Amino acid sequence: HRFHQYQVVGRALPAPGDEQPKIYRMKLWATNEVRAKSKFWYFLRKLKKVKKANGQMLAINEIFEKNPTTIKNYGIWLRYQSRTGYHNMYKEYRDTTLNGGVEQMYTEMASRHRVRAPCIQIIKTATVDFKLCKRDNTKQFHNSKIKFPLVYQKVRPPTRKLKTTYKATRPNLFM
RNA sequence: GGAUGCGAUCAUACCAGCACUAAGGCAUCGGAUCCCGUCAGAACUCCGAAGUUAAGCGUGCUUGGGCGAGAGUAGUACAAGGAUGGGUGACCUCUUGGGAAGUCCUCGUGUUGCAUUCC
Ligand SMILES: [Mg+2]
Ligand SMILES: [Mg+2]
Ligand SMILES: [Mg+2]
Repeated sequence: HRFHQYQVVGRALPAPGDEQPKIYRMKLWATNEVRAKSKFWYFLRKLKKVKKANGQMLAINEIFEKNPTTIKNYGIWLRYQSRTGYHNMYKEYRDTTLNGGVEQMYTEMASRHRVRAPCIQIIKTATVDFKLCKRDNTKQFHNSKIKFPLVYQKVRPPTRKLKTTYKATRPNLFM
């Protein structure tokens, strides 16, 4: 998986003023742990008033998909920066893991809106029952009798050893 | 709980308006020979001790002004380093660091040395 979910826990440095400071937790999506802790300290500085130099890092744990063999419907609420302004949007995805949905979200924002990873803030992630899905192209795959042909086959050899520059006849492909 | 003399800090001590104070000390106060002094014994100077706490000085009060400390403003504004970062540009993102100031709100309104002295 490209993206991992982590639970990061930290607090302000214990000082004689408090000596038992409040504990803060976040669920962040990053490619490894070092990038997860940096993004945590980014949000703690901007949302609370605790930055890394005044704070303590307590724990960091990776969250995993409970059932990576079923298909879930995944809603994502995000904040992104465009060329002119800030906007929030809701996106829906179908995947066996929420990791795949987050990778799907980042890829889609890059294509449809030319938005890079730094300019995106995941507000909220959740699993949505198929009865409550909102976006089209997610409901149409809720058909229990779903049937269709494969309209693009990608004719190719299997293991690159069987590749030849020339062939004696044109390929026959059908669907 | 007070004062006086000489101070330290130099508004938490200043300013404005009100109220009150035992003893003592300060002070107001009486006078113009002498020293001194002016248009003027008002001031300054000299000599006193009839009266008074009215003023001054001291203490307290005010949803007071100011001053001082907090909280908040706000991880905002700004700004050190990095990017073959975005954008036509103006500018703006992210990354490794630093980080303010009015309004608004809360609280406070001194501390203290040496000598002598009053309860
Ligand atoms: Mg006279
Ligand atoms: Mg009086
Ligand atoms: Mg005041």
